[PDB]
Amino acid sequence: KGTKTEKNLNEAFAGESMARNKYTYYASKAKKDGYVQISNIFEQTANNEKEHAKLWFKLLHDGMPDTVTNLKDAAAGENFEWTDMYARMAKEAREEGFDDIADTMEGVLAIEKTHEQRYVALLNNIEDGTVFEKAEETLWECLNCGHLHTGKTAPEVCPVCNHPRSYFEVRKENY
Amino acid sequence: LKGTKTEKNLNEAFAGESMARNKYTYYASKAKKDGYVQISNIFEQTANNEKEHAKLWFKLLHDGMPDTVTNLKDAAAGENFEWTDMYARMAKEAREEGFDDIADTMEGVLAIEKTHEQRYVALLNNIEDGTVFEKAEETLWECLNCGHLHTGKTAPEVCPVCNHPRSYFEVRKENY
Amino acid sequence: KGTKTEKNLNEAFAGESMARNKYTYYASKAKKDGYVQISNIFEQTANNEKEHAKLWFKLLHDGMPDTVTNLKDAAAGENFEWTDMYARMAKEAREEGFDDIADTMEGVLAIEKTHEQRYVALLNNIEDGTVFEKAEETLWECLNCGHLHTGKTAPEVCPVCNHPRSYFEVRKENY
Amino acid sequence: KGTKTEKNLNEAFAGESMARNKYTYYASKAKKDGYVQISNIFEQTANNEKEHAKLWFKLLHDGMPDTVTNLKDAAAGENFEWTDMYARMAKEAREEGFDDIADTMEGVLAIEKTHEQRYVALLNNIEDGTVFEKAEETLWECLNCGHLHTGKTAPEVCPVCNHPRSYFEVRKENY
Ligand SMILES: [Fe+3]
Ligand SMILES: [Fe+3]
Ligand SMILES: [Fe+3]
Ligand SMILES: [Fe+3]
Ligand SMILES: [Fe+3]
Ligand SMILES: [Fe+3]
Ligand SMILES: [Fe+3]
Ligand SMILES: [Fe+3]
Ligand SMILES: [Fe+3]
Ligand SMILES: [Fe+3]
Ligand SMILES: [Fe+3]
Ligand SMILES: [Fe+3]
Ligand SMILES: [O]
Ligand SMILES: [O]
Ligand SMILES: [O]
Repeated sequence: KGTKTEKNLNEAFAGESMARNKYTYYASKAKKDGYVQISNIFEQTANNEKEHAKLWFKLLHDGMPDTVTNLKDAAAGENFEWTDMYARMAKEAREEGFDDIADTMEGVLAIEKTHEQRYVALLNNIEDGTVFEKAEETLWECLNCGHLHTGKTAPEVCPVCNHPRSYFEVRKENY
Repeated sequence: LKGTKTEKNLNEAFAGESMARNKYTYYASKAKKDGYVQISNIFEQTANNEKEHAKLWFKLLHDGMPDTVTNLKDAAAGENFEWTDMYARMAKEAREEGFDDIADTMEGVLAIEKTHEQRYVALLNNIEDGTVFEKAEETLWECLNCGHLHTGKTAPEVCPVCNHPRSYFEVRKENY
Repeated sequence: KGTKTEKNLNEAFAGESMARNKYTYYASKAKKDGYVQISNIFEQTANNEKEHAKLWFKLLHDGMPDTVTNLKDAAAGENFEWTDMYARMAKEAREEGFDDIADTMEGVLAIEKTHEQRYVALLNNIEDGTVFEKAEETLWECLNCGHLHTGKTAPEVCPVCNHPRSYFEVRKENY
Repeated sequence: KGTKTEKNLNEAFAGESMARNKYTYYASKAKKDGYVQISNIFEQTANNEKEHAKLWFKLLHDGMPDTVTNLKDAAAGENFEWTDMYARMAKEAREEGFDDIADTMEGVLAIEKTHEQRYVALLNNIEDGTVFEKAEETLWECLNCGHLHTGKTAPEVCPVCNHPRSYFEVRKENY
C-alpha cells in the first residue's frame, strides 16, 4: 500500500508475536517456580496476544490465504532463513568473537533448510494431485481413530469414525 | 555482549521466528478448513520448532531464564510501552490517512494491553507482599488439579485429596 | 432398550474411557522416564480411544444432545455420585479398616457436590436467560482477544476481534 | 486384594473415566452451541475427573509403574479388546440385526490389534536396548527443536537446543 499504516502493521505484527513467545516461556517458568495460577494467566495472556497479531496479519494479506499460497509463503520464508539471515548472522558473530553463538545460529540454519524441503514436498503433492493418491499402493492411517486402509488411493470417508478424506495420511512406523 | 551487532542480530532473529510461529499456527488452522489434517499437523509441528529456536535467542539476550519475580516486572513494562506509546502513535497515524476502522481496532487493542499491565502488577504485588497463598481475609481456595475446596486465610500446605502442593491452589471465584 | 447390544455399547463406552485414562497416565510416566516418542505414542492412542468411545456414545444418545440436555445429564450423574456411589463406597471402605482411602473418597465426594452446583448454575443461566444478560451493569471479558465491556448485556459482536457474543463471560479477577 | 474396596475402586475408576469422556464431548458441543465459557467449564471439570480416576488407578496399581510395566500392561489390554471383548460384541450385534454398527465394532477391532503390536514394538525396543541406538546408520530428529543427526546412536544431548536424548526419535517422512 506504500502507507505508514502498512509499516505500522508490520511493526505491530512483530512484538505481538514476540509477546506471545515471552509469555509462553514465562508460563513454564512460573509453573516450575510454584505458581500454577500465574502460569495460566501468562498463557491466557499469550493467547490474547496471539489473537491480536491475527488482526494485523489478516489486514496485511486481505484475509487468510489458502493452503497453496500459505505453503508458498512459508517455503520462501524458510529459504530466506538459511540462505540470508542465519548465514549473515553467523559471520557477524564470528567477526566479534562469538564462536559459540555462531555455531548455534548454524545448527538452527540447518533446521530451516529441512523446513523448506518439507514445505516444498507438501506443495508438490497438492499441485501434482498426489496429496491423497500414490502412484503405488500404500498404507493409509486415520488421524481420528487409527483405521488402516491399504490402497493406491485414500478413502473418501473413513469406514469407522465416518470422518472425511482429510484425516488420512501415509502411515509411518519409525520405531 | 551489549552494544554489538550480534545483539542487533540476536534481537532480530527473536522476531521473525516469533513471527513464523504465529503464521504456522494460522497456516495450520487454514489447513484443516482446506481439508489437509497432516499439513495442518506439520505446520503446527514447525511452529513449535520455531518456538524453541526463539527461546535460544531469548535466553542469550536475558542471560538464561529469569525468575518469575523479574518476569512479571518485564512483562508489566512491556505492556506499559504498548498502550502509552506504541499503539498510541499508530492510532493517530492511521486516522490521519483515512483508515478510521484500523485505528479503532488499534485503540481497542490498546485498552487490552492496559489491563494486561494492571493484571501483571497485581500478581507481582502478591509475591512481594506474600499474599499469593495467604490472605488476611478468610477466603475460599480451590485446587486446580482436582477441585478440592478449602476455606480459610491460608492455602493448604498439601491438597488432602490429590496430594498436590500449594502451587495448585488459587482464590476461587464463580463468574456467572 | 433391552438388547445385549445396548449393554455391549454401554460397556464398550466404559472400557474405551478407561483406556483413554490409562494411556494419558502412561504418556506422562514415559515422558518422565526419558521417552518422548513413546510418550507421544501413548497420547495419540488415548485420543483414538477417545474417538472410539465417541462412536458408542453417539449411538446410545441418538446423536449428540444440545448443551441444555447435556447440562441436565451432567448434573444428574453428578448428583448420583455424591449422594449414592461415593457415599456407599466410603462406608464400605471403613468396614474393612481402609480409613485412609475412605477419607479420599469423601474428599472426592465433596468435589462432585460442587460440580453439581456449577452445572445447575449454568443451566439456570440458560433457562432464565441470564447467560449474556444481567440485572446489574457488569464487566464482560472476551475470551478470544481480552476486550473488556461494561454494561448489563454482553456485546452482540466483539468490536476488537469481531467474534460473536459466545466468547464473552463475566470477568472474575481472582487474585 | 479380594476385598469389596478392590471392586469399588475399580468401579470408581470407571464412570470417573466415563465422565471425562462425556464432559469432553459436552465441551465440543457447547462451543458449537455458542457457549465458550460453558465449554471451558465442561473442559475444566473433565480435567478434574481425570485426576480423581488417577487416584483410584494408582491405588489399585500401587503407585505408578515403570514404562516397561506400562507397555506390558497396555499391550495385554488391547489384546483383550480384539481377541475377546469386541470379538464377542461383533457377533452379538449381528445375531440381533444391527449390521450397521456391527461393521464398526469389527473396524474398531482391527484398530486395537494395531495398537497391541505397536506397543510390543516399543517394548521390544526397550528390552533390546534399541530405542536410541541402532545397528544401522539411521537419521534421528530432535522432537523439541527439529535438529537432524545421522548416526548409529542418538546424540547424548542435542547440540542445538541442549535437550536430552529423550526428545530424539527415528525420522520417517511419510509424505
Ligand atoms: Fe497485543
Ligand atoms: Fe523458520
Ligand atoms: Fe477413522
Ligand atoms: Fe527457526
Ligand atoms: Fe501486550
Ligand atoms: Fe487437589
Ligand atoms: Fe478403542
Ligand atoms: Fe464426578
Ligand atoms: Fe474479542
Ligand atoms: Fe470425580
Ligand atoms: Fe483400546
Ligand atoms: Fe534439539
Ligand atoms: O503484545
Ligand atoms: O480402548
Ligand atoms: O466423578
